[PDB]
Amino acid sequence: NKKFLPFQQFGRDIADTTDAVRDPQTLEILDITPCSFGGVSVITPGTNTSNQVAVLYQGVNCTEVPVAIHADQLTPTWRVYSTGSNVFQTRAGCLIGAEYVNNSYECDIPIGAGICASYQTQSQSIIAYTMSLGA
Amino acid sequence: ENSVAYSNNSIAIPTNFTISVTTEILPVSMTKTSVDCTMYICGDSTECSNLLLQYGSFCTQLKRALTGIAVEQDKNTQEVFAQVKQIYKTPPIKYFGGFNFSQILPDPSKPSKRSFIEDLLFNKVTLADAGFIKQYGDCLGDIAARDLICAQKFKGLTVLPPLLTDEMIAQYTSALLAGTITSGWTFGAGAALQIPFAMQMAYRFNGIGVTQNVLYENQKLIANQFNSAIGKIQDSLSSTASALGKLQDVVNHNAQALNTLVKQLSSKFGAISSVLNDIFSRLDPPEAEVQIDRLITGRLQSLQTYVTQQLIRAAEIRASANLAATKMSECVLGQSKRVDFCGKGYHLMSFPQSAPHGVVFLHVTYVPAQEKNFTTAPAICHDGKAHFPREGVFVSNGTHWFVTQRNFYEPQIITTDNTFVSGNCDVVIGIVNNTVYDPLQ
Amino acid sequence: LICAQKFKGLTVLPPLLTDEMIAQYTSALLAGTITSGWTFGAGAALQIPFAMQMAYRFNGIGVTQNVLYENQKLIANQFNSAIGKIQDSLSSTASALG
Amino acid sequence: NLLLQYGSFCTQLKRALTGIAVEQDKNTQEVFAQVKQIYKTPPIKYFGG
Amino acid sequence: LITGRLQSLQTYVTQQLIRAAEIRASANLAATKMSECVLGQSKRVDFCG
Ligand SMILES: *[C@@H]1O[C@H](CO)[C@@H](O[C@@H]2O[C@H](CO)[C@@H](O)[C@H](O)[C@H]2NC(C)=O)[C@H](O)[C@H]1NC(C)=O
Ligand SMILES: *[C@@H]1O[C@H](CO)[C@@H](O[C@@H]2O[C@H](CO)[C@@H](O)[C@H](O)[C@H]2NC(C)=O)[C@H](O)[C@H]1NC(C)=O
Ligand SMILES: *[C@@H]1O[C@H](CO)[C@@H](O[C@@H]2O[C@H](CO)[C@@H](O)[C@H](O)[C@H]2NC(C)=O)[C@H](O)[C@H]1NC(C)=O
Ligand SMILES: *[C@@H]1O[C@H](CO)[C@@H](O[C@@H]2O[C@H](CO)[C@@H](O)[C@H](O)[C@H]2NC(C)=O)[C@H](O)[C@H]1NC(C)=O
Ligand SMILES: *[C@@H]1O[C@H](CO)[C@@H](O[C@@H]2O[C@H](CO)[C@@H](O)[C@H](O)[C@H]2NC(C)=O)[C@H](O)[C@H]1NC(C)=O
Ligand SMILES: *[C@@H]1O[C@H](CO)[C@@H](O)[C@H](O)[C@H]1NC(C)=O
Ligand SMILES: *[C@@H]1O[C@H](CO)[C@@H](O)[C@H](O)[C@H]1NC(C)=O
Ligand SMILES: *[C@@H]1O[C@H](CO)[C@@H](O)[C@H](O)[C@H]1NC(C)=O
Ligand SMILES: *[C@@H]1O[C@H](CO)[C@@H](O)[C@H](O)[C@H]1NC(C)=O
Ligand SMILES: *[C@@H]1O[C@H](CO)[C@@H](O)[C@H](O)[C@H]1NC(C)=O
Repeated sequence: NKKFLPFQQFGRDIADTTDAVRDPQTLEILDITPCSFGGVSVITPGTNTSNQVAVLYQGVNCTEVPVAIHADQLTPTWRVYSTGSNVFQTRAGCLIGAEYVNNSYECDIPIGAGICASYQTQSQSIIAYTMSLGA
Repeated sequence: ENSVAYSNNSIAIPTNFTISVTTEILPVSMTKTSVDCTMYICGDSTECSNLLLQYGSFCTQLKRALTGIAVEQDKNTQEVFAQVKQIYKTPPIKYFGGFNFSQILPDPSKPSKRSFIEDLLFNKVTLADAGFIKQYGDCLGDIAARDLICAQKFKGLTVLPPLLTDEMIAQYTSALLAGTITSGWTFGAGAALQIPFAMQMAYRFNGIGVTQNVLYENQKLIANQFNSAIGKIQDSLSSTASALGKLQDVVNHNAQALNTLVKQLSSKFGAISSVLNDIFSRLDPPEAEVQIDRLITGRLQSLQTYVTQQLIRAAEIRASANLAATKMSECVLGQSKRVDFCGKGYHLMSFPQSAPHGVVFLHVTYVPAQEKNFTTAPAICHDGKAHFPREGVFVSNGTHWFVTQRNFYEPQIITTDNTFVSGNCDVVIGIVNNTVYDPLQ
Repeated sequence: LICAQKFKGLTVLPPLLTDEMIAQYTSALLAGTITSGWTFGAGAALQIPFAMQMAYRFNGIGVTQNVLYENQKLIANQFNSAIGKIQDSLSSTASALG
Repeated sequence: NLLLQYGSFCTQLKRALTGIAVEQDKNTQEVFAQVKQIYKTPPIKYFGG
Repeated sequence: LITGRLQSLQTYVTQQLIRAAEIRASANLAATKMSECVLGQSKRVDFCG
């Protein structure tokens, strides 16, 4: 919705980044935002205990990570993690590979925003739940 | 300039006392951060990475140190705010010997559990952002490139949210307040034991050398003074440009460091320019690679300097965190006899409060108000034997001699049970003549 | 040497507090702790005889008051000898500042 | 003229070398300024021997 | 020459900033000792003398 003066070519901002450009053909204001990028973290309960893991992404809503996985062209297990088996979105990001419950107890592996991942035994799988301060 | 009328047979004793309330500000933790070496140092180009791969694995130790700092801040916060193993709940009633406590107790009416003073403190302090799920997508529209955090995310610098939320910190503070108001100080040494507030007040006055009869004969006055003081401090803390500069300093320093780091990216470093594509074009590889190497070395050195400068502040932040934990443990969970530590003057108690990236204390002190001239003597000789006060000072207004306690004028009559004799009265210096009641006879 | 380092842009700024004001603060603190006991730390200073303050301090560390009032001259002599000894030691020693 | 191309490192260093200066006098004032008034000894000096 | 001299200046300012923190810690300890052993007797053993 931002407007430009008639002589303005392309905008900028604080810390000298190219914010917006005006198309030469039509003279319409367009905006620029880069592709999604961020770190990747892997949660594991110990190789001796088990081998299945749950992955995580930081500061990314992951309704578009299957595209990134396909572009990466990795082994099929990476494409499996791109499927919507159990996708849970948090404040830090979204979690893939572990389901979500709401019975809360002592934390084992910190994640962020008061969420911890543990390895419950009931079949065995990685579980995610909310922090519990006590009784 | 003031002078003291010092005389070897003179003394002054207060009549009033006075309650007061003072605040204290202590940072507890800073903002965690992370960096993306590859995209920052060169950019979106591909050959930059190819030329970089023959360098050292510099990003490994940088990531290791940054992760260490990030986990260290969490450890500091958990250590300072998790000194109890139970979550106590206040009783439904709010009557404690006439005192006022609505200003600090949690309010169930507000959807967010945060008391009034905490509300004022949180609103006063302005942060870079409130939430953290905000991202490039949340910048869509005119918001793009309009926020400092948004531009930092543009430049490959991300911020990891703290593990503990604000609500958990508020609950911890509320539990500490409930434990220190209902169960006294005993809940820091095992299981909490309930006890009425007045008896705890009597204990605390007995701690600083005042008999409980002072409190139990003046309770309304102390209640009114405490209530007026807490109202006054509530009104005064709002003010403007208050002591919150200590908390503001950390945010200001972090913002300045990040701004300098991001703005330093656009330096030519003595090269032809500061654009990867421009250097890639208009020049053949043999000297373009030299220019790229120079630019990469300069940028990497600047990043290393930033990492070292950021690591510097962690030590002082940890020292402040340990000091805050010490103050919590030895001011809230008990009564400290070390002077000028848990406040100014004689100390009574404290109530902690939570602030963004820090902690707030509310000390409660005790100060004498109004003194009087009196004449004193070190000892008494009635039957050729020296007499000494069991505890207190021998005083007299001019006509008769009385014995009284230290920090509160309260004359009595000298009796055999209030004094103990020792030796003869021919070796002391300033003894006088008087008699002793000896109630047995 | 100072002039040599000056010509390269290296400078030293004077401290805000002159030594005279530091001496004045130290004298004020010593007076407050010598004539008013420890009361002046909390609120208004109150005059009190020095001997009674000594009795206070001995009553602090598990000793009854009658110990001091029967041995005042010995205490004075020992304190004076100690202050003379520390003055002499400080005069003789020129390396303990470290 | 050439130094301007290297950036604003001079501003960074000048800012850095002022925190120390304020730190020193803050430390001194905090350590010593602990009395609200300025007392002085009485004209006579006899503290019980 | 410019980059070498600037790097040397960076090292020197880093060292000064290192020493400043230790000076602060010593000053804070001195202030605490002042408060706890000049304004009143301290029951802590061997803390003062
Ligand atoms: C470019 O020249 C064309 C010549 O007609 C101008 O008209 C545009 O023509 C293109 C293709 O036929 C259309 O897609 C545009 O919608 C036309 N413009 C408008 C405003 O209707 C066009 O204006 C010129 N562009 C400039 C001067 O920026
Ligand atoms: C001790 O202090 C209290 C308050 O500082 C004095 O009480 C005041 O008494 C006057 C006259 O009765 C009232 O008008 C005031 O309202 C009282 N104060 C308050 C806060 O209500 C009291 O007089 C002092 N003690 C002595 C012995 O005078
Ligand atoms: C305890 O403090 C609260 C807070 O001031 C008092 O509630 C106030 O009551 C007055 C009159 O009833 C109202 O005008 C204010 O608006 C109230 N303040 C708030 C924040 O709600 C309460 O009366 C005090 N309790 C006692 C026993 O005095
Ligand atoms: C010092 O205090 C004593 C104790 O109150 C005073 O003695 C009393 O004075 C009142 C005043 O008329 C008499 O009614 C009492 O009978 C006195 N007590 C006795 C035991 O006789 C004394 O007056 C005070 N002195 C000064 C100078 O104020
Ligand atoms: C305290 O009282 C005693 C006893 O009344 C006084 O001792 C007498 O003082 C007179 C004064 O000259 C002497 O003549 C007597 O010989 C003393 N008696 C004894 C047994 O020694 C004493 O002087 C009084 N103290 C003061 C300071 O007046
Ligand atoms: C895994 O558990 C086994 C069984 O005790 C133990 O010997 C091994 O050390 C564990 N793995 C690690 C990495 O400690
Ligand atoms: C991803 O989720 C966040 C919060 O749930 C939301 O603000 C954002 O719009 C979502 N992304 C897209 C592309 O809708
Ligand atoms: C867990 O699932 C939902 C999550 O919001 C919750 O409402 C529900 O009450 C929980 N399950 C049980 C059995 O309580
Ligand atoms: C007490 O002070 C007065 C005057 O200051 C002095 O004359 C007297 O000698 C002193 N007392 C003693 C025991 O010396
Ligand atoms: C105590 O006596 C001194 C000596 O004259 C005097 O200056 C002071 O004002 C007196 N105290 C009070 C509370 O009046």
